Order: sequence, then structure tokens, then C-alpha cells
Amino acid sequence: IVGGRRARPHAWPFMVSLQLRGGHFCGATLIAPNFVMSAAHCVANVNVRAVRVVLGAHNLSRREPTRQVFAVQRIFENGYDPVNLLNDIVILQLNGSATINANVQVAQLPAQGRRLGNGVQCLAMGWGLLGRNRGIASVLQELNVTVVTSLCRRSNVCTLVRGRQAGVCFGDSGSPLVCNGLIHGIASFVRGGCASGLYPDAFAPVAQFVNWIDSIIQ
Ligand SMILES: *[C@@H]1O[C@H](CO[C@@H]2O[C@@H](C)[C@@H](O)[C@@H](O)[C@@H]2O)[C@@H](O)[C@H](O)[C@H]1NC(C)=O
Repeated sequence: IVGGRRARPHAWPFMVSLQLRGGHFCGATLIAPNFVMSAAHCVANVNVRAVRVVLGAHNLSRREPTRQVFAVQRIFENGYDPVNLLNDIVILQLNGSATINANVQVAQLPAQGRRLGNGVQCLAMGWGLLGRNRGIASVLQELNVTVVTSLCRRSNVCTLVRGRQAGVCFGDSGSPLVCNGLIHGIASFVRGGCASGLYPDAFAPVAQFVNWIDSIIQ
């Protein structure tokens, strides 16, 4: 997240870090005690057996006893198209069930088909790059963003920060976009580099996938 702010610790208890060999590479969202959702492109070319699903995290540079770590048992896909980055969503079934507590909680999802228009105010978040040269965040970042339809496909939810250069960045893919308390996006791609101030950030449109999500988390 470029131009955001540190989240209060455990403000977003559905927020997940996906890690390989102890390094964060993508976000995810806890959607049931034994399932997370992320971007399909995050796991498309990764050793899934090596992915660690880290719940309850805030500062990835510190030892945190609030954390719960799981492996991926199974993946569920829904027509990911890597050339066009369409249907950029995956569900990862965990090898066990999270202990739900103040710091680890399931997210709330919108109704199937709900489409956000221009001007909805959302919060993006993640542990991705902080900007040019500064690397992956240590502390979870959040960012106020606004939904836009200009320079967005109908197959995405897009957002833009007005009046300054800010937005999501590499390592934020898979992270939730929260709008009126509900997870309406999964971070998918940028254009023109991160935080261009021109192209909106593109998210997988969670509401288009809710019946499918519901069918899996049973
Ligand atoms: C679920 O998996 C947890 C994490 O396993 C660790 O991470 C994966 C990616 C592999 O590297 C594995 O060899 C590691 O041990 C375990 O800590 C936990 O006990 C498991 N829970 C159940 C219920 O099987």
C-alpha cells in the first residue's frame, strides 16, 4: 500500500498473510474457519504445498503469539484467465479450522450481484510494497479509496485516490477491499505502476462470486 497508514493492531481480524519460506507474498481474507479467499494469480505458479496461511498477524517483523498458521489442503478455482486477469479469485481450504477470537474473525460478504457505483468510499489494505524502493510493509497498512468506473472494466471493481498518488502495490494482491463493512474486492492488478494517480486499481468483484463462494464454504 502506497500512501496509506498503519492499521490499528488487529483492526481487520479477517486479514491474512500468505507466506512462502517465511516471506509474505500476497494477502487473503478469512471467509470461514477453514477457508480463505485470495487472488488466483497469487497461487497460479507457486508451490501450494509450501504456502503458509497466517491469521492474526499485524507486524510481520515481530514474533506474534496472536498468530495462527495453516497449510493449504485444497484449492477451488472459478475460471481464472491469466492472460486477461479475469475471474482472479481462488478459495484455499485450510488443513484445519481457525480458533475464532478477537484477533481472528470471519469476514462478511455482500449479496450476489451487488454492483458498487462511483463514489463509494472503501478501505484497501495489505502488507505490499510501500512505494518505490521501500519494500514490503512490516505493519499492516490501510488506505481510504473511492470506487470509480472510468478506466475500469465491468468485470472489475476499481478504486482511485483523488488529489494525490496512492494505491495498492505488489504484495497487496489477494487482499480485501472493504466497503460498508463488507468484502467487495480482492486486489488484482495495477496499471501504470503503483500509485500512478491516473489508472484506478482493479479488484476481483467479490459480489459476482458469492453464490459460488457460499457453495464451497458449505
Ligand atoms: C496444519 O499445518 C500447520 C502448518 O504446517 C506447516 O506449514 C506447511 C506449509 C508445511 O510446511 C508443514 O510441514 C509445516 O509444519 C501445522 O502447524 C498444523 O499442525 C496443521 N494442522 C492440522 C490440523 O493438520
